[PDB]
Parts: sequence; C-alpha cells; structure tokens
Amino acid sequence: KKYSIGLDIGTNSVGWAVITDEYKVPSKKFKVLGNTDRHSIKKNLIGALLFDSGETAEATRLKRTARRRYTRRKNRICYLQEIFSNEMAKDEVAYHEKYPTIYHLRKKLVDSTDKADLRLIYLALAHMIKFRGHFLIEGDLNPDNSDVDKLFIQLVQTYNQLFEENPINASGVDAKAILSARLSKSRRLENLIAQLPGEKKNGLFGNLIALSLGLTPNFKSNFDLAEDAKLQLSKDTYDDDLDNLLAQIGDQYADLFLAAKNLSDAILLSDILRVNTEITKAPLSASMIKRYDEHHQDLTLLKALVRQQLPEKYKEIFFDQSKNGYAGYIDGSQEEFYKFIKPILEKMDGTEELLVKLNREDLLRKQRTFDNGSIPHQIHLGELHAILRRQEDFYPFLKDNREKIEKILTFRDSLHEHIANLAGSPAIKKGILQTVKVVDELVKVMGRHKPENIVIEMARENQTTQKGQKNSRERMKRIEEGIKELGSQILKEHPVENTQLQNEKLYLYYLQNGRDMYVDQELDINRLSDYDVDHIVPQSFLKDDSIDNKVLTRSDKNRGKSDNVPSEEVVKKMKNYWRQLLNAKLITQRKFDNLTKAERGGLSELDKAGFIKRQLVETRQITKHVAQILDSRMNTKYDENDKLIREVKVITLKSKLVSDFRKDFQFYKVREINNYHHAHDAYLNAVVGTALIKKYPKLESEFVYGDYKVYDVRKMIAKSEQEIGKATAKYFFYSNIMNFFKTEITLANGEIRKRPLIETNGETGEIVWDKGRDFATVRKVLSMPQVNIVKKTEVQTGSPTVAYSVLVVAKVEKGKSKKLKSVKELLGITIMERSSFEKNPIDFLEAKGYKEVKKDLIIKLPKYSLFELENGRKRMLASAGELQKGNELALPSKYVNFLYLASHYEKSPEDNEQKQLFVEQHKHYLDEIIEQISEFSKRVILADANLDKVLSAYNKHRDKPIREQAENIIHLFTLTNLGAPAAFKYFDTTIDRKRYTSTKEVLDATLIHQSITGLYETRIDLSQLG
RNA sequence: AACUUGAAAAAGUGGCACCGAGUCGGUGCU
Repeated sequence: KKYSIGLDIGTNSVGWAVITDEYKVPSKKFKVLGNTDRHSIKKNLIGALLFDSGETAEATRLKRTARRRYTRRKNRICYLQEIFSNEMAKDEVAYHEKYPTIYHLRKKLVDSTDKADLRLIYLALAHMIKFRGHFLIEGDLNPDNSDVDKLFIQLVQTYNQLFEENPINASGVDAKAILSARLSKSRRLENLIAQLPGEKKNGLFGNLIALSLGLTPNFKSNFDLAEDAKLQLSKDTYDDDLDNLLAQIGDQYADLFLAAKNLSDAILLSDILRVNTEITKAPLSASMIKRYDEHHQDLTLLKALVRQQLPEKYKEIFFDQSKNGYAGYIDGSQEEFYKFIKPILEKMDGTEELLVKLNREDLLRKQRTFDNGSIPHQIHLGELHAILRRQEDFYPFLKDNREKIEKILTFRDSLHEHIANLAGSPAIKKGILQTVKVVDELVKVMGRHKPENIVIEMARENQTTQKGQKNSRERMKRIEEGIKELGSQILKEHPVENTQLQNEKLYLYYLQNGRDMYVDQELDINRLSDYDVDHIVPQSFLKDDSIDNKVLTRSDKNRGKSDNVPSEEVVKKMKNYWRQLLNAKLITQRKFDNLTKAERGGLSELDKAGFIKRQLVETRQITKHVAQILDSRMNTKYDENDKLIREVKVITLKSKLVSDFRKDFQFYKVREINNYHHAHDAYLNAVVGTALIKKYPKLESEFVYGDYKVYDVRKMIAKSEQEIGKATAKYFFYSNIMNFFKTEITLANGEIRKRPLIETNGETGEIVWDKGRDFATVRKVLSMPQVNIVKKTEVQTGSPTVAYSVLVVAKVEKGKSKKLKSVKELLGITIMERSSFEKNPIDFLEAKGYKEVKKDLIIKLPKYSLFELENGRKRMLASAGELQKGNELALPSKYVNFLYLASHYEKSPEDNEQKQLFVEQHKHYLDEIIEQISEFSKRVILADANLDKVLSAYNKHRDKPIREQAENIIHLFTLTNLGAPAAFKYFDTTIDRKRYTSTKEVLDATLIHQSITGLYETRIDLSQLG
C-alpha cells in the first residue's frame, strides 16, 4: 500500500526506513538462500548501512579524471562536427594574420553581417562548445545573479550561516567599488580587509577573499592542518586540492568555497563587462581583443624601446628562450616572467604605463590565460544566439537546429562521474552512491512500487573533541574582546576557563556582562541555579535554541504580559546597555534587531515568512544535488506537454527538525549504543516529512524539490490567533512549523493552548496525526529490537597489503612420509599476486603448494565478511589471521532513554525537574543494563577476562554518581560494539583490546553474504564443505 | 555482497494479510 522512505545520509552510514499511511514500519517474510535448513526469516523494513572510507575500485571510479574530462570534450566536439559536416554534405597565412586569436573571429562573427568562411565559423562554434565554462548559475544571466554587491552579500551570509557564532556583518561595505576597481590583487585584498575590522587575510575570510581575487592562500594556520594546502582557482588542480582539503577538514564548508568561487566569477564578469562600448556586442570576446591589442602594442613598444637606451639583452628578452625571457614566458609562467622582468623595469629609466599593466596583471597576456575558464556558460549561449541571429538567413540548418545546439551546449547511468564532479570529501560521494543503490534495493523489495515520499537529511558529524575546543577558543576570544571594549574587570574578579564556557548559563552570564539584561542590579555569581533561560523569539513561533535567541534573567515574568518580543518599558530603561553590548561586538546585529523588534511594530508578517524560510528551507548545495539525482532517477514519466509529472515527491529537511522532535517527545537517541540510530533517524525523517507534507500542501516550493507554483505568505497566515484560527483557509498563525504534533503548546505568557487530538487537513479532509496512536506507534518502532545493520565488504586495491582472503580446501604434505592430509586454511592474496590469481587460480595454488584443489568451492572472502556461530554470535573477517565483532546489542528504548537522560542530566524547569526525578527514581536500570550487557557478552563476545575485569570494576564503582555511571556505561558499550576491538576506559581501569588472533573457528562457522539493506541474506554452512 | 547469462559495456532472482517480539517468532491465505 501507500508508503514512504526516510534517509539519514552521512560519510560512514546510510540510514533507511519505510513507513505506511499509519506511520508503521512493515515486517515481511524474506527468503534465505544458502545450504541450511532455514528457508525463511522475519525482517523489519528498517536498517542502516556502514562503510569505512578507503581506497577501492568504487573510490577510484569516484575520482575526477582528465580522461573523462577529455572524452566528454571530444564527444561535444563530435556532436558539433557531425552537425556542421552534415550541413556541408547536404589560406593558413591569411587566417593567422587576420585572425591572430580565436577571440578576434568570435567578436567579428558576433558584430559582422558579412558572409564568413564556413570552416572558420565552424572553428569558432567548436571553440564555444569545447570551452563552455561552468554551470554554477542556473537560468539566464541577470543582475540578480550577476551583481558583485549581492554576490558578496551571499558569500558573507553563507559564512555567517556556516558559523552563526562569531560572525561577520557587512552592510555598509562597498563590495562593487572595492573589488571592481582595476588594481593589483594584493592591494585589492588589503583594501577589502581594511574595511572589515574583525579579521585579516591570514584568516579564513581573508584567504577566501584572496582566492576569489586570484592569489594562492594557505589554510594551514586556519584549519590546524599538519600538511600545507595551497589552492589556486586558475590551477587545474583546484578541484582535487579542494576535495583533499574538505576530506581533512569536514564537508560542511563546500558551500563556503562555492560561494567564494561565485564571488570570483562575479569579479571576472564585472571586469569583462567593464569595457562595453556597445550593448549589442560580445563583451568577453571584445575585452579579449582589447587584451591582445594591448599585448601587440606593448610588444612593439618594447621592441622599439630596447634599442634606444640599451640595445643589449634584446636577444635575452625576445629571442633567447634562455632562462626566463619573454620568449620563455610565451614558451612556458606569469609570476616567473614578472620576477625576471622586475629588475629590467627597475633599471630602465622613465618607466610608465607598462608598469601599471604589469602589476595589474593585464600585460602581454596570452590567449588562454588564468581566469578565463571561470566564465559562465550563459555568456557563451548569448554569444551563440547572437551568431545565429547574424547568420540566420544564410544557413537554414542553424535556424532548424537552434534549440538542438542550445540543448547540446546546456545539457549536463553516469552516476559515478555525476557524483565525482561535485564538492565534497571522497567519502560523501561513496555515501551518496550507497544511498542511491539502497533506495533501488528498497523499491525492488516493494515490488517495483514507488513511494509517495522520500525524506532526505545529511547526518551531522558528531563532535570529535577536536572541534570541542575550537568553539571554546572563539568564545573566549569574543568575551575577552568585548570585556576589553567595555572595561569592567569581570574576568579579573572571576576568571574562567575554555571548558567552563560550554555551560550555556555561564556563557550567557558573561555575554550579559554579569548584569541582568532586564533589571538594573548585579547578578549573584554563586546563585546561578535560581536563574532561568528566556527565548527572545518564542518557540511557539521560531525554534532556535542557539545563543542568538537566548538570554538569561532572574525571572521570565519581567518580559511582560504580551506574547511578542519584550515590551518597551524595559527597552526604555536598558537601551543604553543594549547599545553598549552591540558596540562591544558581544551581541550580534540580528540578535539586537530581534531584541528591539517591539519598537518597530513587533513581530511582523515578513518576519513570520522569514521564520518559515529559516525553519523549512535547506541551503546546503550537495543536498540539493542528491535530491536532484534521486528525483531524476525516480520520476521519468512525462505527458503530452514538456512538464514533468511528479508522482514521487522528494522531501528535504534539516537535522534540527528531527533533533527537536526527539528532544520534545522523548524519542531520545544515543548513537554509540548500536548502529540502530541511523535507521531510527531515517524513520523519524520519513514520519516528519510525511506528516508535514500532508498537513501543508501549499508549502511545496519551500522545501520539496521540483518546479512548483511559487506561493506567498499572505495566504499562509491568519489575521488573528483566536478570532481567525480554525475559521479560515489560513494554515497557521504560528510560524513554528512543528506545531501539529504537539497536543499542548506553551506560549510566551504561560497560557497552555490545546489543539485537537486528531490532526486533519482542512481542504481535503485527510486526517494526518492521531496524537496518541501515532505516538505509541513511533515508540514501538523505536523499540523494535531487530534492525538491519550491514558493514560493507570491499576489496582492497592500490608489510604487504592483502587484497582479500581466500577460503580453499586442498591437500598438503605432512611428515617425512609426505602423506597427504585433508587441510582447511585461510589464505591471503596480496595485491601484487591478485592479477595472477584471477589469471590462473589452480596454477597459483599449485605453485603455493596446495594439492588437489577443487575449483568449485574456492571462496572469495572480502574484508569484514560476516560469520555467524553457535548461539548466534557473529564475527567479521578482518584479515587472514584476525577477526572483528559482528553482533549488535538491541537494548530496549526504556534503557536507551534512561541512558540519554542520565548522561545529559546536567544538560522549562517543570519538565527538567520531572526528568531529574525520573532519572533518580530508576536507579536499578544501571544494574539491569549491566546484566543485559553481561549476558550479551557471554552470548556473543566470549572474552572472559574482559567480562570479569569489567564486572569487578562495576562492582567496585557501584556507589558513584549516576551521571558518571551512565557515561562510563556508554564508554563500556565499546566491548559489545560492532567491528574491531578497541581499548576502553572505565572510572580507573582500562580494558585492553582482545584481538581474535585465532581464526580456525570461522572455518567451521556459517558465512552470511549480506545485501546493502541486509534484507536479502545468503547464509552458507562452511562445515559441510570438505 | 551472493547467484545466473555474456569477451566486454551491461542485463535479471527474493508472495500477501494478522497476532505478536531479544537480533524476530507465530497464524490465516497463496
């Protein structure tokens, strides 16, 4: 029946789940293949994939290759050729002299009505297609996507969204005037950095500006890399250098680097259109002609000049090609030639405009110089359109194939290269491929029936404790800068430490300068518990738990009685204090605006629309790309028109929606317990996406992928909360889009508003949410103990390295008599011998010395091959002599929630104290979890020394506080965790890794070949082979 | 992953409801 899919995509996992119209995950009878007596199994349609990053065949296939670059280039050339040659089917000295560059022919073809040579116009168009530029901007060029001003604004907004703490605010800056100025790149960088007080070029933003200008920044000092990273936009190695950089630093900065690239493109476009003599012209080719004219004029001038003052060294400059001459520059670079010629210009007297052309990097430039491939393809399509309008009457074929050649130029399964030509670490590409084929397997499981909904969310990487100090460093820098700006010795009277600043209450206490933000008397240092946290924009309107929307006060009642932002009574008293905090750079401008919004009318309709945008729209570009890939692969049907019918709808959300859902409705997640959390996140993805999509059908263009009818906010918002709600077609007065799950909504005044127990759409009368039954369903699904976890098996390609272990039965010679005895061994195939192994295994094994090898059961065992043994314990084949743990401890959701609450004990007061009481009441859950993990370890782990040592440690440490107990149980879960054993630390005792050096047991165990979703199983009984 | 057809690019194979839940079990149907 009707169902949907949720996805939680990361660099190491792909979570998936399927929910029906009642938000239940189906269970199905799945066939089991192999040579056992078990021919069926019950499986839950929820699970997750795991895959460790590394070098593999797929990893190499996902790498950018000049080979595919060049082959699709020749393909484009072949299309254009075939066209022009079919048209044809149905001198060099003159060409060189009157066409010194292809750009000359470009411009004269754009601006000439006379008949031109067919081979020459063919060459021009072939150049157009072969060098077409990037597709980073969608649609036709307009000021909206061209102006350097707003594109710089987009870059700074992207940076601010990428941080949202310690941001940079640029409103009075004149980006067009600064960047568009015709000067040197270094001086332009200096001038731009001068206008932003906060940072310099050495910083991330300074280096991004330098890259957008055209310099060669290094990100070593910025991102703490042990290996230097040089990035040049003109270099052809920029793509792979950026890929490696993002692999080292994280994949969330791809949008930042793309925004910098777009700013550079805007700079190039503004400079190239700067010389626009005629509107109906081709600015690119025209400025190229002007550049070549400057080249020729300066060449002739220098030839004449080296003669008057000094005829000598004329050979060294023009003919030698000896060390670094101008002929050397035309023979191979720019900075090298500049360095060579700088002493010449310093020595030569009366130097002039040649110098300004040199240091402005516009002197004697070649045809294909740096910053020429960055031109967008819209310039080329407009140029071709002008060409076709010029030559429309002569050639009927170009009139016939206008749209044909346009679509050939603009058109961009080829999944591997499609994902390779992207912006991300060479692990997210593998993860996206995993996701695509997981969805393929799921839709094949459901009998080629397509889902109604596919929710997409990129799993946020957990803090690796390396970034846990980075944010502390920036917050200490911010607080010291602000406190120095003000002058109150608060840190002198009460010093703090980076770690201590992770407490939200203390951080807000210091951001409010140790003084109450609403009431004019000093706050008590040693009485922080009695204080409360207030949200400037109430959660009933906006879900924002960051520092930007948090303040600290003695009582929430001081904000006033109204449900909007605080009244003007306290504003009049504390305007000076708020202004001082703004000038200290401790409080951001957006925070100040949301503070003073009452004086500007209060919360407005445009603000509510913007809050919907912030809570509902996804900005991360790779998410749009993966949604595009999935939608294109999913919906392939059209109608008589040229519009795509959307039978399957691709749904995109943020990580904050599901996180807040879990926090609000006690579907808590602890990822280290087992690998079920990816699947649970996918399930919540599907549930939330389906519920939102059925509750609000007119918000498609906000988050759903596709070309829908754009909508406005007037039809979305009711005039009054009570007098208009439940009486009109307006969906919501409250901009917190998460409302319809809640049965009770707390307001800013305290009135707890109630909403119907069952949720339905007014327009179609379709019930969407029954708050009791659906909640019980979600709890049951999260408590379901069978979730499919699969670790990807891969062959290693590229102390020898073993490609894969091989399982073989053969004969060996034992003893002096050389009597043949039956033998069963685990043999490892190194990378070097792998090719010969596939070439001739029988001969290869005979050479190694095995006799009477049966070709039938020579079994290929990749890495992490799963083995199941007595009592269902599982082991994975790590190497030819080591094994890894292969089981999952399915802990009930009651202990899962207990572990979450106990671990986050310290991190509304009523629900907080209720949760604290719930934690304190259930002390026996600690011993229950200990018993559960002990029995699971006896069942599957079989490391008696580790079990008894850790049990002794727990018995010694029984009376310690519950928070520490729960955290150390979380650490203890390492013993039962999937994969390779690793040492873990309890309160004081360290339990070393129990390596599975013995590997003879898997020779008689049961091998299981898992599919990517884990639903299709092939279980082979190895003991029967012999 | 595994299985089958192919030199290769590449194509194909895993029934449906209910009651349940310790890594899935049980019942009806086919």
